[PDB]
Amino acid sequence: VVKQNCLKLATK
Amino acid sequence: KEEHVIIQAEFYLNPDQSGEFMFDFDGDEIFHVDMAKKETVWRLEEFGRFASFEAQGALANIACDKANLEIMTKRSNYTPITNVPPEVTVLTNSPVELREPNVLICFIDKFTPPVVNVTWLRNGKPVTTGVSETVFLPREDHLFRKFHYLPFLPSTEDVYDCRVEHWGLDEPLLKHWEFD
Amino acid sequence: DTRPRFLWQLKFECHFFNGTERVRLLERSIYNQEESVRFDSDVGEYRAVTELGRPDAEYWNSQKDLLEQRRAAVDTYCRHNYGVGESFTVQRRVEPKVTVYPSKTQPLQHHNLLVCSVSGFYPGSIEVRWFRNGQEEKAGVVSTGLIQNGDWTFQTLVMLETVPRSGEVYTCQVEHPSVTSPLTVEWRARSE
Repeated sequence: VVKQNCLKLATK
Repeated sequence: KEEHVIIQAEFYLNPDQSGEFMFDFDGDEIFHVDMAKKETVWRLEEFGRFASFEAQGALANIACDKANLEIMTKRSNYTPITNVPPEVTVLTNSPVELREPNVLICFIDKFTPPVVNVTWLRNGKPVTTGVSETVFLPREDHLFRKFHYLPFLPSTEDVYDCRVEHWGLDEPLLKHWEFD
Repeated sequence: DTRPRFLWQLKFECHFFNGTERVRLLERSIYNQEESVRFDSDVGEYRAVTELGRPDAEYWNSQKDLLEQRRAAVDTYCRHNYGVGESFTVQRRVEPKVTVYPSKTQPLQHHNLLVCSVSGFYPGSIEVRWFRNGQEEKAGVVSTGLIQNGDWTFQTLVMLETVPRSGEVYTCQVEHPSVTSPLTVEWRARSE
């Protein structure tokens, strides 16, 4: 089983 | 009319600093990653013999989840979550036969945030032997579901309660079971 | 304690139709109880759901590499996981245990609930029907519906309101993908 990577939100 | 859905569900919660990473298939947990032990825990052992998952990758996702929470917290001007108290139901795994092993299931549903204290009570006293539980399962309304289990030997002599505490409740909720 | 709580969730949902012929991926960020931004493979780019999600959609949509990964994910992620997981999830089949009993010990000709307990089965899709002397009883059926046990089994209690007469035979009939022919359990009203 493989995961999808969490994406970091925009910071503004 | 979908046949199946597979969900990778994660959460992070402040100020508790609690995180969760799990896979869900048609509503059942396939596995989650233990945050304490940093290892993949399969909901059923057989799964582990036939599949694999790199626990490390989940931890990295959790770090990202935490970062995203702090950004959204500030962005929303520190709008906190509204507590939604759980529905609680106690049932057995199969029809009761006196003096034949069985399992009490404490079914906790439709609540948020994902923090609960659950205690099994036998005749008013806490019991921990053989007990187990799932992690928090995701729901389409973004609330949570959770199961706790108590193997037991049914008898006319004992009573049981699942005692559930949640911030959305005014008092602890005791859900009762006895043979009838 | 009374300290305020702040909650973040992330969900990647792979929705499968007709085996894996049609696959839809839904990626969702949720703050507290509100979904803020999503990627829907049927749309092909990120969309803000609430106002707070606007900066994230704009930021992510500007990155070609992300969009390409996400757009191929119905293959590299959804179809892949379905494939490696298939044998023990999609194809999991566990036969129900079926037991029938009166809810209470009542005399003949008195109202009662005849319980058909169907337990320990997987998957959830199931048909439970009641018959009285070989005829289907459509009315007076009180069902719990499908109950998820949380351990990769389900159970259900399908109860029949009866006014049982001497000699009557009641049958609970179960159809489920685990068996090629219906399971049947009979309850016979005592001959008196």
